[PDB]
Amino acid sequence: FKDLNLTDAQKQQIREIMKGQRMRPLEERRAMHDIIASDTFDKVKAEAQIAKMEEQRKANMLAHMETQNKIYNILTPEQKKQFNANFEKRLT
Ligand SMILES: [Cl-]
Ligand SMILES: [Cl-]
Ligand SMILES: [Zn+2]
Ligand SMILES: [Zn+2]
Ligand SMILES: [Zn+2]
Ligand SMILES: [Zn+2]
Repeated sequence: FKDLNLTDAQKQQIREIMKGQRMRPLEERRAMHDIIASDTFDKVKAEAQIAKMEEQRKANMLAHMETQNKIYNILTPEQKKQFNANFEKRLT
């Protein structure tokens, strides 16, 4: 919870970080839908969908971690302590 006292130069540095981180769900939700609404459950078809979802997850996590890392490294040492304490309290 950005209680980090962000500097105005930090506020805009972050805004520029998000537009870049330092980039096939609909394709994914669609395939999920077709698995759920089928008369039967086909395990091998589901496993192929789960594998396809790992691709997208990989891209999304990489982008999310690199972004959060870029933000961490614009912080002052006191602000990094608060970032780190906040991290302990969030789940995502
Ligand atoms: Cl859908
Ligand atoms: Cl942690
Ligand atoms: Zn649908
Ligand atoms: Zn039927
Ligand atoms: Zn931790
Ligand atoms: Zn996160």
